[PDB]
Amino acid sequence: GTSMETFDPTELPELLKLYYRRLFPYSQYYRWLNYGGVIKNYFQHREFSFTLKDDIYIRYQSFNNQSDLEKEMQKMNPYKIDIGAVYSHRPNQHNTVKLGAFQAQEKELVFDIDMTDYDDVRRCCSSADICPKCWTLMTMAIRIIDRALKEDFGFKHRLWVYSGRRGVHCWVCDESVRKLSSAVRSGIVEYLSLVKGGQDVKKKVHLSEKIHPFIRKSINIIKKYFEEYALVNQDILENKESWDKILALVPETIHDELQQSFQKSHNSLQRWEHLKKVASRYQNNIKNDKYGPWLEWEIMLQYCFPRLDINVSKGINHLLKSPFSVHPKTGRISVPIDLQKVDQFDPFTVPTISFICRELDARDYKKTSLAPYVKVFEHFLENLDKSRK
Ligand SMILES: [Zn+2]
Repeated sequence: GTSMETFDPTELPELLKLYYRRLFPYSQYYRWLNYGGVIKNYFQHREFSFTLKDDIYIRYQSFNNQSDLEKEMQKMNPYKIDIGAVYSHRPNQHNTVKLGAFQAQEKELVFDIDMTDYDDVRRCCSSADICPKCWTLMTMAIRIIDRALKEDFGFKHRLWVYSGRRGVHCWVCDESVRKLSSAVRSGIVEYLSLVKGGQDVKKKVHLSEKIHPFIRKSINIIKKYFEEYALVNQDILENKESWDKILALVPETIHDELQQSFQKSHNSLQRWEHLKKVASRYQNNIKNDKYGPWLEWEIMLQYCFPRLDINVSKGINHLLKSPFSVHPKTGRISVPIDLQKVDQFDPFTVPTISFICRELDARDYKKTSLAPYVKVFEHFLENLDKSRK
């Protein structure tokens, strides 16, 4: 695959200047972080962090209103913009605050799903690269996590954003969610988590006998993709070097039976069908006479289910890349992802700052390929607006 790295980043300053002057959607961005103006000082107490040239960054930047933010962004033309928590005081006054009183109080619940966490189950790309094959992992992650957040937790205001390179972020923005404690956020991650363990750990998925609906519904999403993704594109049972990795996920007592059936068959599709049958006949507990799909599902989960960094989601003060910021090393915009078109999302066609600046002079983002992504954002804002009395 490819890491999408910009070959010549010396173009970035003049492109950023144009982007921040004419294309960055300031009015919509402020409408987001002002949250209807119904909490006093909510925008003014938000931390922003700007990264400049040479990875030099400034923390605890804050702004009075939309005009202020516009002017500072156009003055500093940052390479990166990170959004942090809403604080007890204006961040840009935190040094006037007596020690201990400056506290992060609220922030969106965020997830950060990164392709490198799947390195142990990708056959297509080296660690730093992505390709059209492994991007399906992100498609599944979005569907699995968005459905749970929406249906199981009742979170209504969920913004999925491209990372600009190798992953996706989710911003959960409900007012009740912004107030949740670190402990509660950790509990949400634990509910959503099924793949656990480092490279130290060979088998990373262990299912209980009793199936919770979250596991069933997640498996059912994976099943829509698994044949094309895992058996065709990844070809996970192509040969012994690869199918041995799967046998390491199932009891040793069925390896020989599976080894021999893998050698008699000719493709990953056939070999998966044998695995499902042998697995469904394994007696997990010599006591009872109960059989089922747990091994099959554990394999599918280990290969297809997202890995969730609990630190990202539990920290109230965590800085995360801003929607509509520019990835300095790829040029790609951190665009919102239309959930209704998740299967059509291609990171390789996400607008770059170079591309949309060329479109601009050939007035407004509506003249450019950024426009449909602003409309996705606007729908998210409309749903937030509808929720307020
Ligand atoms: Zn790949």
